[PDB]
Amino acid sequence: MRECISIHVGQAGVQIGNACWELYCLEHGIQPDGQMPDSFNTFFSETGAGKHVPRAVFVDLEPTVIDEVRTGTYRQLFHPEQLITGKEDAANNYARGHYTIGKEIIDLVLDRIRKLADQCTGLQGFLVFHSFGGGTGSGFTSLLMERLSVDYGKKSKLEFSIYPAPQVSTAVVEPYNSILTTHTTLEHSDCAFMVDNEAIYDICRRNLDIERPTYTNLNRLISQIVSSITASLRFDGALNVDLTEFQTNLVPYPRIHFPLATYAPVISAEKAYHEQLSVAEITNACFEPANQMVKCDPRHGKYMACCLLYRGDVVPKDVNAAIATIKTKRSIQFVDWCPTGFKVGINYQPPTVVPGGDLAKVQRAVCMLSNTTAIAEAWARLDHKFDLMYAKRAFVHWYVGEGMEEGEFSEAREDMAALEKDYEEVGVDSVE
Amino acid sequence: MRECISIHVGQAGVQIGNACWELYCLEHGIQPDGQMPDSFNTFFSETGAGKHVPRAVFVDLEPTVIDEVRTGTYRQLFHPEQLITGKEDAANNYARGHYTIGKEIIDLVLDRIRKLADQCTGLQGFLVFHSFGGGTGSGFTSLLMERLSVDYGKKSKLEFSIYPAPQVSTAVVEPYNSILTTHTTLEHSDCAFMVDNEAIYDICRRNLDIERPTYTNLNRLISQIVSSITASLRFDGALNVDLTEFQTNLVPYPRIHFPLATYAPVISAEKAYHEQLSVAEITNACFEPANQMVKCDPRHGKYMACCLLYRGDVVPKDVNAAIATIKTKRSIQFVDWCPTGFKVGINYQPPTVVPGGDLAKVQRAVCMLSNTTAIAEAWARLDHKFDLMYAKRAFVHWYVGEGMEEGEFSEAREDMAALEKDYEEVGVDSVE
Amino acid sequence: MREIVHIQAGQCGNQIGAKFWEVISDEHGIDPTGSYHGDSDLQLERINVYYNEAAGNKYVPRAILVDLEPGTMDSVRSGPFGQIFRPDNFVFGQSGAGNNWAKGHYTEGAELVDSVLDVVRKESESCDCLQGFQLTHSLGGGTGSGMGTLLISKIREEYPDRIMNTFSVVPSPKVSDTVVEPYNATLSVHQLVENTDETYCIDNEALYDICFRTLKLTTPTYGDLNHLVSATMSGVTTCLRFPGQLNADLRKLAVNMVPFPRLHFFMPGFAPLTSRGSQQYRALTVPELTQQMFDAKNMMAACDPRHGRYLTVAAVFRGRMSMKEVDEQMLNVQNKNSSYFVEWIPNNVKTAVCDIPPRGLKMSATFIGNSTAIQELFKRISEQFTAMFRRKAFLHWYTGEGMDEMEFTEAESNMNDLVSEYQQYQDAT
Amino acid sequence: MREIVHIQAGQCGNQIGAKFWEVISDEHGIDPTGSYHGDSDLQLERINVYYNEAAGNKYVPRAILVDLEPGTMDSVRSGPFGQIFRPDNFVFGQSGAGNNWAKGHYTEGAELVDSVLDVVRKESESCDCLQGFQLTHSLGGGTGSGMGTLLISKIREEYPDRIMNTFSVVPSPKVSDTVVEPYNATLSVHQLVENTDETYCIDNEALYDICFRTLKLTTPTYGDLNHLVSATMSGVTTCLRFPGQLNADLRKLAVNMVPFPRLHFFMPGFAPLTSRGSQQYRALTVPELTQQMFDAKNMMAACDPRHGRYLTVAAVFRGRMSMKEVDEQMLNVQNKNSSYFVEWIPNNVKTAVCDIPPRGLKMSATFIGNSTAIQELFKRISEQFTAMFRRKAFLHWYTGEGMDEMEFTEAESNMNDLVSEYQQYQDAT
Ligand SMILES: Nc1nc2c(ncn2[C@@H]2O[C@H](COP(=O)(O)OP(=O)(O)OP(=O)(O)O)[C@@H](O)[C@H]2O)c(=O)[nH]1
Ligand SMILES: Nc1nc2c(ncn2[C@@H]2O[C@H](COP(=O)(O)OP(=O)(O)OP(=O)(O)O)[C@@H](O)[C@H]2O)c(=O)[nH]1
Ligand SMILES: Nc1nc2c(ncn2[C@@H]2O[C@H](COP(=O)(O)OP(=O)(O)OP(O)(O)=S)[C@@H](O)[C@H]2O)c(=O)[nH]1
Ligand SMILES: Nc1nc2c(ncn2[C@@H]2O[C@H](COP(=O)(O)OP(=O)(O)OP(O)(O)=S)[C@@H](O)[C@H]2O)c(=O)[nH]1
Ligand SMILES: [Mg+2]
Ligand SMILES: [Mg+2]
Repeated sequence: MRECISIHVGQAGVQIGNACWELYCLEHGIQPDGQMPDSFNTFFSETGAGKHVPRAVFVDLEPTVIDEVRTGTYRQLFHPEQLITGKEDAANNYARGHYTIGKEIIDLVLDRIRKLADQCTGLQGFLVFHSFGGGTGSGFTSLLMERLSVDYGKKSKLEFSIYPAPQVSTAVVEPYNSILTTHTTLEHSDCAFMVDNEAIYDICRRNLDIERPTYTNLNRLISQIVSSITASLRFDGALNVDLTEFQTNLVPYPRIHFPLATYAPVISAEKAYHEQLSVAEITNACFEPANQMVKCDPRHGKYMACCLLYRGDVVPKDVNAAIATIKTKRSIQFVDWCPTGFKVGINYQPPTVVPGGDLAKVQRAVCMLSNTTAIAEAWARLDHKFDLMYAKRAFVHWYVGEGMEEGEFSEAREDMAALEKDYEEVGVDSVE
Repeated sequence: MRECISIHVGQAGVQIGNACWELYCLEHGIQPDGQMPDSFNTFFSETGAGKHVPRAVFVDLEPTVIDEVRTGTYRQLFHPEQLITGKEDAANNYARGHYTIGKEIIDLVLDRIRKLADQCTGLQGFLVFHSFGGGTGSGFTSLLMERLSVDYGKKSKLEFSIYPAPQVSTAVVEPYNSILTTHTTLEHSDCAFMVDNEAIYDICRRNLDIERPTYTNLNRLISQIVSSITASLRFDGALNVDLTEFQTNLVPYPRIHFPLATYAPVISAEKAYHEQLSVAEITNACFEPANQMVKCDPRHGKYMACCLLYRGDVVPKDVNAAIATIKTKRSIQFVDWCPTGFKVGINYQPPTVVPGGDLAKVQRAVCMLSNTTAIAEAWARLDHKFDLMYAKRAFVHWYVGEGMEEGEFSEAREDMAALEKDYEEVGVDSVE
Repeated sequence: MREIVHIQAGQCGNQIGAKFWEVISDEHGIDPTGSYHGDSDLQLERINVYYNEAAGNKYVPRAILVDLEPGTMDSVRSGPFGQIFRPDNFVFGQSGAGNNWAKGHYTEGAELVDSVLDVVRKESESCDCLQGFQLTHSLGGGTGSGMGTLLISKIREEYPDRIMNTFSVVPSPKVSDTVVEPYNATLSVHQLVENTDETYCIDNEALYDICFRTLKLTTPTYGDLNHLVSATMSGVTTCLRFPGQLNADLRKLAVNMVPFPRLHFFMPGFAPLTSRGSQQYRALTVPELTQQMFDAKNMMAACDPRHGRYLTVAAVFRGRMSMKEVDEQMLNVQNKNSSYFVEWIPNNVKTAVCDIPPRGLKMSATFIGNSTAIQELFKRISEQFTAMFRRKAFLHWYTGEGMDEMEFTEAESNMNDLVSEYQQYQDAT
Repeated sequence: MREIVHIQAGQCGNQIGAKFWEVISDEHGIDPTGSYHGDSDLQLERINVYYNEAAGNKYVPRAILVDLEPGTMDSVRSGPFGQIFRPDNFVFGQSGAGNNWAKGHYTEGAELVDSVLDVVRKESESCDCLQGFQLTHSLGGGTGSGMGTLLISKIREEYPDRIMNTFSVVPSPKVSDTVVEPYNATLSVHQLVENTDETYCIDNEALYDICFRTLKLTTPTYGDLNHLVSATMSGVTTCLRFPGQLNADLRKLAVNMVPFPRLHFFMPGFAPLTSRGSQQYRALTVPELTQQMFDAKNMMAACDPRHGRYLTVAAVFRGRMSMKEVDEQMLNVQNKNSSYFVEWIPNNVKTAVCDIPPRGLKMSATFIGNSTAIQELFKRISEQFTAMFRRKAFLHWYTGEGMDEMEFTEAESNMNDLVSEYQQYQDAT
């Protein structure tokens, strides 16, 4: 009787969520029409008749990709009041996402949410899926997450934001949106998870043996990560994990709260054989620097805390056998002040296969949610990209004339550099 | 064995009543020919043969829209003595409705009524449906309601008058009819209910998802309100309500007796799913300021008294659960002197669907009959519209030459402003 | 011997009795036809108290049903057990209340009461030795209140010695049915403190709590709510219709529970209460009945006895049980709760033991409790009363039926004197 | 007589008891329905200590189960033996812990404990002469720790004379479940040293060793791990539910094992332990039980007794055995291990002999051992504790629930004083 709604913002919000809600409907025997031939009380509010609806909110400022849902396969599955659309887009502007277009529909978005928390009773926390790049994923989320701390506050809020790549940047002004959206979400979102696109392209080439992935293949492996976290709600396990526990074990200080995810094993169907897929085999694939989903070599930095989730037929003894190996490897090191940086999670059910996917029906899977100091190296380049574009005052005039004071950049730069030195304190060891 | 006749005055009277008597004939298995293949003793006097007739009176000064009844579907259903017509119309004049054309047929209207009360024995009260705008709805009603207090007096008289809109005024001289018809009905009609057109247009667009409604779609949702009040007569319920109780719980002072109605839930057939329609879900939709049917934001004013009616399969326990929520919300406030401002009504039968309608076959429905101080804000603008037109003495000469002294405006303005300060006394709280 | 005439008044006054006569019929084994199809012999030994024997081996209840409209009376005769009553006894008016105490007691109540006092006086004479009357009504509405209190003013004048008790329904604290229920309460309570010998204050707020928390029911209807009130009502006169090892009656409950003739507002209690899934694991023995009664949530009044003090406690048990196992519990609740009882009345626990259980359950009990906890009840009415009276809101409806303002003063000032009386014995030495 | 009320707390606190009540049910012969289908007569002679008799020849456990979420409570009622408990006793919250000792003991623990102390106090009074309470929880999580220690602070205040013992689970040395378990340990240990009369420190690191090395199991689940802890728990009170030739109980194990009222942290041990392929060749006689206990690897604590010294040793045997064959072994382990025992307590071996064996095995034993070996345990916590506290990492989560830094100082300084006390008696003369 514990529930958790999910918000999806913009085109980054919807297309990730489409494969996600595809996966949830398969793991509970849910037809797309809502019929089915308890356990599933978490993500579905049951109607009086034999029909189920998700506890979902899809919001976008531009009505293009929303119409895929109202015409596609998953058409009769949603309440059409929950598919909030817009007329004009933010168009990669933080100002249009937060000031111009945001202040006209934000009341309609908040009003549908407060209807959802009333019919729930086990309201644990929130999920917001967006990107740092686009204006809707940056601006509209920044206005939304401020209202939640005003409204709810004590409920633990999570974000799977698409952190921008080091090199493969689709949009141009991503060093402007990503700084300003960080200066808002730092105070309100207690925990956020970063996943980069570029490393997934490296994973899809090297291990999936698919040279040509679309956004669909990226949306499958992200959807495994979402289901692997909320698995302790949808099924009983031997050792459960709750969404309030993630902000406890992964926030050592209230500024630095940016871990990163890695899913394992990632193998194809014709390569599903030829290896036994033991728990000790797959756990070395977790901490391997090549197999991560964020382009940050963790051997540059230091692991602050780690949170492992196992699902399937998982031996409780061999998990104790696996971690005893990794605490002895010299190549992986932890921070000096933290001796015990693990959080173990066991659940009985395996992740199923999506029909027409690429991963095979494995018996076990790991979602590594670890936090490191190696991510700060990515911040220094992104802040160095910010200083280059701002020095020539390029692309600023699009932002000034849309309800934004020019001095807001010089303030938001200083708090970012204040976050930059916060990693430098954790990096050094103890005194004496 | 308790009966209640209904009077319909003018084109506002008949076209509302056409959908209403359509709905009553469906909820008792009544063919339009009067045949049918106890409970229905309230609104029908049974003939000796197998044929039923309504206890209705349709009156209009102009014979246009009456001929729809004598030629349309409901043709053999009425006694043709009850369809009183006229030759010339009032034509949006209060004087022709009350002095010229009124004094020539008012005796024929009163004579048919006194035949109706003799064949009845459980005469409870009266229903008069008209508008403040048109001359027939203003003038002919004002002469009629005076005669009833002369004749009956102690019988409780109700009115569903169409209160004029703030902005969408079809007729031009509505600030002249609405003031003068209020100066007559204030003394005689103990209780009257206001319903505006404009908010129904807002309801039909936003929730019914019908961009193009005619007067038919407005006539359906008003007809639900009429059947939801008289449901305790036509069916036995767990907790009944009588037409003498409405003037008790909703008249705190004998001047201010103007509540306003709101029906809920209002959903379409393809949106009939995707929500469970619980009693706690629909009751928050009642006090929502967007869902009302009178363009007056209730958060501007204060709720004096409220009267809720539930019909269908209604849990008696959850009604106690629903009201316990609303007494705790800060956005809705009551007046300081009234601690206990609720009147609960439960009946077993649901409201049925009209064939070819838009609302779906729900299991429960609410008619909120609440009275507020927020309606006085509408009176101040309507009295300010009155002072503008009277200052230039425009449109007065049509009224002087039809049996009306010019000084009657200056008297009727003062009693209206006397009503205007009566809301100001109730608005302040107690002393010490 | 010792017959009782039952009177009903109001829509709430009707539906309780329809549930109540349903229970009493099964306690003797009376069919919905009206004949006898019982099994044992003690079912018929005291049948004459709530029934008059008719010919052809058929029995009729000694009931009187009063309402101002033909609506609620139509619902009673059409449901189950709608044939058991004599059709002459159904008195019904045609005007209707209007939910108005002024109309209930002066205008339309005075016209119909003459048609009631014929049927009342006829049923009193046909019995050998009348014991007393009991009335089921409410205080919120008009017909339950104004027509209700008018009878009690006329009953006591023609029969002073006969006892007179009321199963009224005091309105709830949180939700409120009638807007003018503070006017309805204060005018009715002023009549209850003159012509009633005791009062059983029952609150619907307690009934929604019991049916949800203890019975574990998702959608409890009034048929489940009004079922528990009838079990209390039957549990009061259960020693009069059956023999017992210590026989109490209405008069023994009158004198033992009333120390002073004003202080006669009581709260009930019932035990056991087993839910559907919880019925088999609970060991249903005699001390398990004791610890279920004396808490707050099992009372049918919406006031905790912890705020006040008890004066007298009646216990009416039902079933083949031993006295030592009863007396050990009744002594023990005095000792550890020595603060909650009052000091200057020693042995303030009245015990009554019947023999025959109700249907299905192997044993049962019925709690009657007097307390100073009800001073929060009347003050919550009295605070809401003057808050409406200071602005003269809703006043002209009562005034328009020929009622002076001095009536409200003599009603309300007599209430606060009673509240001071409960305030006096709360902190006495 | 001498009844015991069992309390559970946390997800680890639930699953042990579900395994534990599975064992106790088979020790008397109680079906998964709840009735009795046993064979002998001594099964029912002392049944009333862990059960209250209900009617219809059905029995219920005297259990109390507490967790902050409806998840783990749903798993217990849905598995086997999910019908034996009374459904009223399942107390469960809706907020959840968050794996936080601050939330477990101050914010949400304080709101739910009032709903627990009703059910605790009801089960205490219904028993004739209460013996004492036992608690199964953990120290790592939030609901096992904060909600756990809050009860023990409230149990001792309402019942000082009753004994109070804990089957906690101290976290392992190598692997670590909770990152903030040093904060969770130090704040919970400060409550355990005030309101508990003894503590049974069990480590999961020992359990993965025993199920792999001795039982020879490839994939041992928690059902195999938690099975051995229950056999220790049943082996402590095995002389209370059965007659014996030397009857010990909780109080005899209280006084004999505790020399000083602070030093009350104990380690358990179980014997015999035969694997599947190794069960027939091992001669299972009385001295073979003796040499299996006193080594390092058969302890359920993750600390070698060779580093420290024993203070008191309890031995609770089960089965028809001779005393001379027992006393020869208990004398002999004193002599050759004269260094490992302490000098200034002569005869530091307590012997307890039951009669009836557990199911299947012909005889059994249960080891309770006090030692100074546990000073390595708390110092390994205390070294990890200040290593996190010097940087104030993970501090604001506890601080944000209204908790001062002085609480951590008074917790940690009281720990090191206890560590110095074990350091004192290790090298005394
Ligand atoms: N993981 C993932 N990233 C995507 C997908 N589609 C787009 N992106 C990312 O989205 C970012 C571009 O921003 P958008 O989300 O398209 O923009 P927006 O938030 O919708 O707002 P507008 O600029 O108004 O369209 C880039 O970082 C892309 O990598 C997808 O299906 N999956
Ligand atoms: N709700 C509703 N209002 C209507 C309808 N038809 C007209 N009105 C309202 O009626 C008012 C105009 O009054 P009329 O009824 O046409 O005039 P009349 O009372 O017949 O008087 P005459 O024109 O002299 O005959 C306006 O406020 C219209 O909005 C209808 O079908 N439904
Ligand atoms: N216990 C109980 N109380 C009820 C029931 N129905 C209504 N009530 C309560 O009784 C009061 C309404 O009584 P009611 O009999 O209808 O008034 P009346 O004046 O006598 O009758 P009416 O003219 O107004 S329809 C309210 O306080 C309401 O909460 C019921 O089934 N059970
Ligand atoms: N012996 C044993 N220990 C267990 C078992 N499951 C978990 N543990 C241990 O208990 C601790 C986890 O207990 P847990 O009850 O879940 O914490 P909680 O706060 O009370 O519950 P939660 O809110 O966090 S889900 C860890 O130290 C873990 O190693 C089990 O089945 N057996
Ligand atoms: Mg976009
Ligand atoms: Mg007209």
